[PDB]
Amino acid sequence: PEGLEELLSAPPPDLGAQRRHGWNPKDCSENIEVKEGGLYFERRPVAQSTDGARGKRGYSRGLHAWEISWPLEQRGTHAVVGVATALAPLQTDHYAALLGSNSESWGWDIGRGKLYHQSKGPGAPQYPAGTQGEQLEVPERLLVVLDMEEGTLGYAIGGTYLGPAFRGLKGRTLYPAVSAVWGQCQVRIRYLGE
Amino acid sequence: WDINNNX
Repeated sequence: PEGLEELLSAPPPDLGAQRRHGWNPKDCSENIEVKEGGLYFERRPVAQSTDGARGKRGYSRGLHAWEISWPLEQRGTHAVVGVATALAPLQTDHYAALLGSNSESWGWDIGRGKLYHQSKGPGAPQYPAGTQGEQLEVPERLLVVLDMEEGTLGYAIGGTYLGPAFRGLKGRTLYPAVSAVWGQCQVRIRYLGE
Repeated sequence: WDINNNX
């Protein structure tokens, strides 16, 4: 949080920078429409399909943080927030935790609290660890913190860092990513630096 | 109108 506090204390990137760091119309599922030049996306109502988007920008160095706004009524069965390399698939023909189900993506299921990386599903670790059966709830907004100096991926909720969910990310070029299953869900991304 | 708001 010292480097994070310095990042969040700084004036926030403007509309231009938020758009350049927002969702990519040319790197999202065929079932997703990117709106307002990257500030948000809308997933169209397609059955038995999990669909994702990637940010326009890949980070391999420094500290990067972005706010995801995802309404609770628009999450459905599998709402995953995380990162991916440029080769991670952005679509699958069933309802799943797509982001984190392969070697190229890392995600937190914000509905179940499970972490996914090269994961099928059963036995996925809980995040924060030790909270299984506590029926925790991730609010509408959440902060995603990627530290490429340390090679970690973490999350912050209400200005509180939960600690690193994933480690060993150095040498990779990682993009903000999500995977959604909800018909007409709108996910906002608000990049905050560095 | 499935579980994930898709009919």
